[PDB]
Amino acid sequence: SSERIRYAKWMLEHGFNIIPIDPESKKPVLKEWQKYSHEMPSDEEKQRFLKMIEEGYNYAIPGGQKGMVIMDFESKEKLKAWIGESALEELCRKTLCTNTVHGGIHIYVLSNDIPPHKINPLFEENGKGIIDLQSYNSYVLGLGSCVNHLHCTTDKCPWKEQNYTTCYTLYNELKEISKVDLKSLLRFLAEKGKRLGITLSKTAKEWLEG
Ligand SMILES: [Zn+2]
Ligand SMILES: [Zn+2]
Repeated sequence: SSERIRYAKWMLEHGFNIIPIDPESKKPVLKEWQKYSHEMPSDEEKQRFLKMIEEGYNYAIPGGQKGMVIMDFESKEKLKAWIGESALEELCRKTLCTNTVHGGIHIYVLSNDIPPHKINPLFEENGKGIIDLQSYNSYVLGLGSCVNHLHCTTDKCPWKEQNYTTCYTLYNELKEISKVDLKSLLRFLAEKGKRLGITLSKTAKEWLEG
């Protein structure tokens, strides 16, 4: 059927919980969705969730689950200039990467050492955050979810008030979320970005240096 339901089922198939997003509130259908970073909803809730998604609801994937976190970059073209085409392609060759509805890129990874607390933004350029690590108490919309930008009136949306719809799509091809050495990755990004005005945030460098 739809890509939205296919990918939602694919995440569940791999042991990751998902939660429907209410069409109106644009927030998870359950207020206490954070519990899904540590336990499953059970057969009942699951079927109910899948029905909402099949009927058209978008869905989200809570971070932190089984050591899975999502590096949420605001701009894909910026990352390409940042680490280079070769580095980006290799990274997305080894793990799942997706295009966001605003031109960003989500890189899903598994890590044995997840920050015990929020250290966002990870990096900044010209005094502003350009990437956030989505871990516990956060989520990202999943593949197939679509957003109509007509109601977006902030400068965070490039498509401000446009009668235009975009969706979360695969960067290249569907691939398993694989393990990465998070701290080693961040050091690579730090080294590559210094010559482009991209630097780690105070809290990020803190954790990175222990
Ligand atoms: Zn928007
Ligand atoms: Zn698999």
